[PDB]
Amino acid sequence: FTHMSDKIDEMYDIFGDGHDYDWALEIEN
Amino acid sequence: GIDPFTDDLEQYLDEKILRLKDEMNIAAQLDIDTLNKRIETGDTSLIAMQKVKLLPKVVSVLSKANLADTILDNNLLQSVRIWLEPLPDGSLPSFEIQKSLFAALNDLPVKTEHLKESGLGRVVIFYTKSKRVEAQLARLAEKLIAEWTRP
Repeated sequence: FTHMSDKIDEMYDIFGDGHDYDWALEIEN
Repeated sequence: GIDPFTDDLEQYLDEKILRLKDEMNIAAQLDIDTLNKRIETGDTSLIAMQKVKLLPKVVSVLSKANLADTILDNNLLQSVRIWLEPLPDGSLPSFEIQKSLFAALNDLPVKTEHLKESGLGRVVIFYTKSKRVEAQLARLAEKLIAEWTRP
C-alpha cells in the first residue's frame, strides 16, 4: 500500500494518453 | 541481442527469437507496402498475405513455455504489437492473426517492463474500442488489459 498511489503513474507509463489510434477509429466512423 | 557470456544453447535461442522478430517485421512491412500500393493504385486484386503466411511459425514459437523468457527478454512482443496494429486504411489484420496472438498472450507471463518496451498495452486498448473487432476477441482484449492493470 505504501506506494499504491504510484500505480496510476505506472498505467500511464504502459498506456500513454490513449489516442495513438484515434485516426483509425475515426476512419471506421 | 545475443549475450556473449551465455553458452551456445542460450545464444541459439536468442538468435531463434531475434530471427523471428526480423521476419515478422519484414512480413508486416511488406503487407503495409501492399496496402499502400493498393491505395495509390486502386488495384483491387492486391491482398496482404505475408503475415498470414508466417503466422504458424509465430504461433509455434509463442506457444512454447520454455521459450517464454527468451521471447520476453528479446522484446518479440514489439513485433506482436506491430502485427496487431491497424493498417494504413484503418483495416485490422485477419481474424486468425488476432485470435492466435491474443490466445498466446493469455499464456505468456507479461510484465510491466515488457509492455513498456513493446507498446503492446496501447494496441490492446485499441481492440477494446474498435467497432471492427469481433466481440469474443474484444472480451479477450479486455481480460488482458485487466490482468495488466492490477494495483
